[PDB]
Amino acid sequence: QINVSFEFFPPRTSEMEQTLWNSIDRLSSLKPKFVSVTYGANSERDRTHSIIKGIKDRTGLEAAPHLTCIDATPDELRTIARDYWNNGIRHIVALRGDLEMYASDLVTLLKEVADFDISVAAYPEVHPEAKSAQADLLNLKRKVDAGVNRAITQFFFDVESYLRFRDRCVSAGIDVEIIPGILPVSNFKQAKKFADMTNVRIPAWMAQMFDGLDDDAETRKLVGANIAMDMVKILSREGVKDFHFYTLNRAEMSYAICHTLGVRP
Amino acid sequence: QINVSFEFFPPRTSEMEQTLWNSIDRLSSLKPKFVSVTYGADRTHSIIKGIKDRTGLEAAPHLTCIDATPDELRTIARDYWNNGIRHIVALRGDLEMYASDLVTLLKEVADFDISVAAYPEVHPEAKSAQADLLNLKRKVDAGVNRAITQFFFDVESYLRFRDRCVSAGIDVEIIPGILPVSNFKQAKKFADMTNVRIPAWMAQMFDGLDDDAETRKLVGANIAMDMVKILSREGVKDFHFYTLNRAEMSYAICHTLGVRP
Amino acid sequence: QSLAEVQGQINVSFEFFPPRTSEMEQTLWNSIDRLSSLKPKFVSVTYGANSGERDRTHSIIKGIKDRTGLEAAPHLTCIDATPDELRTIARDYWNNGIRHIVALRGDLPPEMYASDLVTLLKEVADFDISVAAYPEVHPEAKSAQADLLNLKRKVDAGVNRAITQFFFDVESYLRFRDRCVSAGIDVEIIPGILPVSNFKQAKKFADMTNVRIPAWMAQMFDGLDDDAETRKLVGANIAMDMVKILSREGVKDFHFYTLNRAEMSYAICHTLGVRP
Amino acid sequence: QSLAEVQGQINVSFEFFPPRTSEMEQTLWNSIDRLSSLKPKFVSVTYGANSGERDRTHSIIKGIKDRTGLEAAPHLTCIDATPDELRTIARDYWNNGIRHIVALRGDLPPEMYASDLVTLLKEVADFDISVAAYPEVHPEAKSAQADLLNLKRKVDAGVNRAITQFFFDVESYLRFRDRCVSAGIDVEIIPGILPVSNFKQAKKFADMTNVRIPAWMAQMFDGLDDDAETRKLVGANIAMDMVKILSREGVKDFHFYTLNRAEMSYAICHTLGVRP
Ligand SMILES: Cc1cc2nc3c(=O)[nH]c(=O)nc-3n(C[C@H](O)[C@H](O)[C@H](O)COP(=O)(O)OP(=O)(O)OC[C@H]3O[C@@H](n4cnc5c(N)ncnc54)[C@H](O)[C@@H]3O)c2cc1C
Ligand SMILES: Cc1cc2nc3c(=O)[nH]c(=O)nc-3n(C[C@H](O)[C@H](O)[C@H](O)COP(=O)(O)OP(=O)(O)OC[C@H]3O[C@@H](n4cnc5c(N)ncnc54)[C@H](O)[C@@H]3O)c2cc1C
Ligand SMILES: Cc1cc2nc3c(=O)[nH]c(=O)nc-3n(C[C@H](O)[C@H](O)[C@H](O)COP(=O)(O)OP(=O)(O)OC[C@H]3O[C@@H](n4cnc5c(N)ncnc54)[C@H](O)[C@@H]3O)c2cc1C
Ligand SMILES: Cc1cc2nc3c(=O)[nH]c(=O)nc-3n(C[C@H](O)[C@H](O)[C@H](O)COP(=O)(O)OP(=O)(O)OC[C@H]3O[C@@H](n4cnc5c(N)ncnc54)[C@H](O)[C@@H]3O)c2cc1C
Repeated sequence: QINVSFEFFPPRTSEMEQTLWNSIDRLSSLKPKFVSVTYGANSERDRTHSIIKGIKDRTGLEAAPHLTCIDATPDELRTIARDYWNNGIRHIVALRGDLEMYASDLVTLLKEVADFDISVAAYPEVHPEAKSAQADLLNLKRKVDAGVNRAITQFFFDVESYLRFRDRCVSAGIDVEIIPGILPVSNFKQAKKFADMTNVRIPAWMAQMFDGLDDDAETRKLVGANIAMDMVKILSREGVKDFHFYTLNRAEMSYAICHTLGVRP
Repeated sequence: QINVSFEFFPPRTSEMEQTLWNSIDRLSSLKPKFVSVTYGADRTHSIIKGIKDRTGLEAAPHLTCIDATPDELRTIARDYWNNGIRHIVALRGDLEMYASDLVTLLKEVADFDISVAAYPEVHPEAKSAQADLLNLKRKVDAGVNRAITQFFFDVESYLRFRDRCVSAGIDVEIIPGILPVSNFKQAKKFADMTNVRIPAWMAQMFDGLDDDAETRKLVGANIAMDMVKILSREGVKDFHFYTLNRAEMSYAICHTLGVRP
Repeated sequence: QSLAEVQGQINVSFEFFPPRTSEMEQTLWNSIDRLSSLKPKFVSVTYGANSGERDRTHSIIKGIKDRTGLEAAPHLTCIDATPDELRTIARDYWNNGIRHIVALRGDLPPEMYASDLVTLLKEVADFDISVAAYPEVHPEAKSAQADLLNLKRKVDAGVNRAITQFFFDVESYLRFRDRCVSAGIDVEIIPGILPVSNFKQAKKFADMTNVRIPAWMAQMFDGLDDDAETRKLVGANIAMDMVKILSREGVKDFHFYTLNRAEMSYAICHTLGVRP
Repeated sequence: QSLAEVQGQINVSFEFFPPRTSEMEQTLWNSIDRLSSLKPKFVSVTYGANSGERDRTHSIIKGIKDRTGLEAAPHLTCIDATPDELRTIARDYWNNGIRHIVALRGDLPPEMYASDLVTLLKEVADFDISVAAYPEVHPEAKSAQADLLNLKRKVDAGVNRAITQFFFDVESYLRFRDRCVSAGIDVEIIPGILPVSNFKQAKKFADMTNVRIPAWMAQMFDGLDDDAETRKLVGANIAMDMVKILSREGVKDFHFYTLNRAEMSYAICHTLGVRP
């Protein structure tokens, strides 16, 4: 069967707060294996923790908060970890965060606290600060060996980048699943900003496909949905049985994509 | 590089009237090779002129052989030709004379640009696939510029037909008629009348979306965009869109084909 | 691997044009001697329609037959001659040993189409005949089916082979070859290969013939206007890749648009296993 | 498509050798000016071990720094010098602005292995260091694991990058790159590319370095001993294909064994999107 998960971010306005819960209600009927909530230091753990508790309380779904260790002391982290665990949060997305402690150190500290289910980040197009592609792979390996359950990739628009990366992970002896993070695109300007700051390559055919649509939201949605549906179709054919969606707190595109994958209520 | 045409139908309500004209405005900016208006086998003629005088686009009215005598047809044919209307979609008509007779008649009145219908999946009345094909050839041999197919969802069937056609000596392009589906129930119905097949994968694709208009449109746009993409790679450079008076889906599909303002 | 094993099973033909200067004349004969060592099935010499320089074409042909003993085929157009002239010209060729003709209509400056020329020629004698094909549709055709149907009409009049217009998108050719079968055309569809060293010139030919130039190719030649060497290396790479792919798809015949130059075509043939 | 979009994300480096004649000297500086316009991350100059011509190497280096302002890396071998000489030579480089060194052992005419040189150099200063790698195993290695383990030892001493021996079988490289990860080697494995125009010479280098030459390649150059032009076109095609494939597999860095010639490397870079 096909497994799916949805990623959300803490809303900063009443309007976005409403949008978020509407999307959670909608997407939850698809019985995702789990949902996660991002962390933004300048946009705090309490906002993240709050949403996580809300999801669990109203939907009963497994909710994984994203926890970063940059700027947090090991002692604080242990306290944080113990509190989430004692309150039913058994899945955590262990991250370093943007610059003392790397994600691998967080994974170790978390496993010392409890048998958490753990998800970590992987980069098909290499982390921007990595010493090299080879190093980035060895580091994911070390991170995995610390005790993780799965790796979720940064978004990508070149499906081949993902496939070659998966083969390299397998050759590297990394046994856990390399779940592709899918970014359905409706706002191309925003996606370009994301890709630029993450070293993700936006192929020419794609940039051309969105050319001239700056003020046409409806066409962007249709074009973006088509691109996303095609990508997951190719991934499925290539054996991918798990997908993680970067919903940006919006449900329509992801819901529709899951539908074409057979993931339905 | 790709030529596109948009088909509309006479609005039956005030709401649909507004919708049509807005779509006409929207779609016109794509400079289609021509637009056409269906004729229920009265208001068709007015819309054509309305379109012509409003956008300057070549508007081709549809004309049938239902409830019309050769004398009346020639009359209409003449009335149209003298009105700057030199392109006509010749059809027998939804139930005497066949479409082939209409074209010979029309050509007899003047050098008319003519579009006729083709049926990749065999016209319902036809005895056999071969008989219907031979019939198309005869209709074309009568003086047609291009054939426009009934909508379809199995690209394979369309392609084999296109192959059979040239093999049968038909010297015109078999332009695929594209039906962007946002309402599956309605399309399911259309297919029942037109004898068009709804592949299993398509039925499974829309299953459970009866009350999800939003997801239906995305799924539909995806199916149609994928279709024209496969078609374009097969050499097809002409598309006729059954817009049902709506602009957004066709507009978006055209965009992916490179047809933009 | 495949291109290596295919060595020895490929036929080739080279196309030349009547030189207009002493410089080009010397270049042409040098290319002829060099390419002759490859033992092409035949070579052909163009004739510009509406040029009135038909004397130059027949001249080069005789010269090639004299100097190399290879079968030389002149390109004959009909848009600029009458059926009687044509028959007269046809008779003269036959009696002089020129038994293979590339029957063409020629660009409009009509009364005759290539198919008429094919019929006319067959009435005169049992010529070996080659005709033009357009994977991307002849620019004047009303439709792709019409153009394709025209090719069948032409072939039915007595044609031994079709030689396509040059193309840069290999799929366009492969699809056309398949559509030719669907149309009942029974002759081999020989791809015409245009090795590119001068992109500006190829670009003009392309836009003049309705031939598409993919973006990746235009990208490859970008910034090379004043770099002839890099152009030749880039072009040879593109040409060699195209024939390798076509060869793997079954093509066993290639017609080269040499533009009177030998090096590029010579090297491409080499990679195809066509050597002295 | 892919090779087209990758344009602008590829780093390149060029390797030269001290000219032995006035002719080669002029050729070298011409190639340097031409290749300099491509803005390579760095260029390097070899030094024949046991040659005693180290003066020529440092000379060319200074000349390149003076004339182009590009980072120039000398190749330093240890099999023919003592630790003191080496440190002395190392100090002189550092004080003259030569902060990048290709640390090599050199062929046996021992007391030192490349890893010792890497340690020695790091004690003198914080040099940027490149070392040799062998996708097809160094000829003296007892086993592939030993050789691979040696590379790790070398890398652990303070290396910024590894540059492989040239190869013609792309899979050999891709597999090696993967085995390097399995061995815990954390530096990028930059493929060294040897464009071939002179096959007889490449053949000698190959058999001299344990590098394999596939049959299809040997087939491609068969019969071209006295045809330099076809050789260059055939070789450019092979080189361009190899980098296209490597580029699609993630390689973003290439080191070219130019043999002091610029045209082939220049054109290959062009197809990689590396332009002036
Ligand atoms: C699915 C996903 C979700 C994310 N969610 C968030 C979020 O909610 N909030 C947020 O702030 N950021 C988030 N990020 C972004 C992430 O925090 C940045 O990419 C960050 O720079 C690195 O985090 P990491 O967990 O990958 O760190 P690491 O795995 O530690 O990697 C970072 C770098 O250090 C190197 N490295 C790793 N381990 C070692 C080691 N032991 N020794 C030396 N070098 C090492 C790596 O090769 C790499 O270049 C997410 C990324 C993904 C792909
Ligand atoms: C692009 C397009 C637009 C259309 N627009 C309209 C519209 O505006 N209004 C409307 O009423 N309908 C419209 N139709 C539908 C059409 O009118 C019906 O399908 C109708 O059944 C008549 O078909 P026809 O025009 O194909 O005529 P024909 O080609 O005359 O008829 C088809 C049937 O008759 C048989 N046949 C044809 N010629 C002969 C012959 N000489 N002898 C014996 N058998 C023969 C064929 O095999 C076939 O079964 C359209 C169809 C298409 C594809
Ligand atoms: C291998 C090759 C070699 C060539 N060599 C030369 C040369 O030496 N000299 C020169 O001047 N040109 C040459 N040409 C170019 C060529 O002459 C032009 O492309 C010309 O415009 C058409 O020539 P054709 O022989 O294809 O004629 P046809 O096959 O007669 O012409 C094709 C055009 O007329 C249409 N057509 C055919 N029959 C009919 C009909 N009965 N009614 C209406 N339309 C019809 C076709 O579909 C098409 O658009 C060559 C082309 C090729 C591919
Ligand atoms: C990019 C590149 C540039 C080059 N430039 C030059 C140049 O300018 N001048 C020149 O003379 N040569 C040059 N060479 C050739 C090179 O010097 C030879 O291949 C040499 O024989 C080994 O050098 P190395 O630096 O790999 O040494 P190492 O890595 O020390 O040597 C490799 C050999 O010794 C074995 N070995 C290593 N450590 C031990 C140990 N402790 N005990 C036993 N065996 C061990 C290895 O497995 C292997 O067989 C170059 C090679 C490359 C790939």
